[PDB]
Amino acid sequence: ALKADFESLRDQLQKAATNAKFNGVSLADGSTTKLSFLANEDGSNFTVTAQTLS
Amino acid sequence: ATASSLNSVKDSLQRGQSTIDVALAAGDTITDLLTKMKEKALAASDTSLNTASFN
Repeated sequence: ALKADFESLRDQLQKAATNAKFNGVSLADGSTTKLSFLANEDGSNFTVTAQTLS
Repeated sequence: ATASSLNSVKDSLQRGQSTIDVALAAGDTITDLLTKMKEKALAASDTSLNTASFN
């Protein structure tokens, strides 16, 4: 019984990691290494490194 | 005859000022579209947008 609940929690964990995304992009599912948001009018970026939770 | 001839010079100067006024009236909208184009490009540079926003 403990083994079955452990497997069910690991599957729910992978599902919740898959669903962590906003308008097709994410910093949690591991689909990308980083997202470069704007920092100034010249186009310099403010990098935010992705932190995979899968 | 010289004083009479000067009137054509004044007419040419006024015509040139009118032409430059038309060019500035076009330059207003050209600068505005250039500013909006820089806005669209600077927004498109972001990698967090999905493909539909970029399109």
